[PDB]
Amino acid sequence: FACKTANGTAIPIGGGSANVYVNLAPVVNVGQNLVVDLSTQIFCHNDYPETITDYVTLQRGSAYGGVLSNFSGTVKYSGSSYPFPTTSETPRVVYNSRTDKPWPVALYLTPVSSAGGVAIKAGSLIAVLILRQTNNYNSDDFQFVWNIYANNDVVVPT
Ligand SMILES: O=C(O)c1ccc(C(=O)Nc2ccc(O[C@H]3O[C@H](CO)[C@@H](O)[C@H](O)[C@@H]3O)c(Cl)c2)cc1
Repeated sequence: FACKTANGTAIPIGGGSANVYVNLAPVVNVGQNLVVDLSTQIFCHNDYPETITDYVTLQRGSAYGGVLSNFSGTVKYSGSSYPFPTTSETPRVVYNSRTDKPWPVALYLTPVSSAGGVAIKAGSLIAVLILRQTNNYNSDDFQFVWNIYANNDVVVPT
């Protein structure tokens, strides 16, 4: 089991870290959601699907910077939504193919009442998402740590 990103980096068997750079909507209004879709950013596969079934969760999602100070919201993982920043580990998604498969995570972030002007700065860390991979074969339990950065400013109009 290993993963790759839309920025051309990887995390191998056994886990590790990577940076992810996301283009964000430049304007998000109060009462609306900024969508941060990681399924177009992070892709993984199973290295021995003939025998082994891989299981993958979002173990943890944390907010930083302007997201932490100016937004609330949720994370959608494989069709179900949960609070973000996270308060539990999600259910597992099965990876059962050598073919790349997106990691089905998206953040839905809404600006808090006090937000205005530039609410997320270009280049800033917005989130850390921890993917936890196990299987039905051995005792492997690996963390793939995704540091999510904004590629651009996000403004919340007054
Ligand atoms: O035809 C043959 O002779 C043959 C075929 C296959 C193998 C084999 O044993 N292959 C093999 C490949 C990868 C393996 O582990 C990694 O990938 C799995 C599946 O994603 C992960 O769950 C796991 O955490 C880890 O990342 C493991 Cl334990 C085993 C040996 C011999």
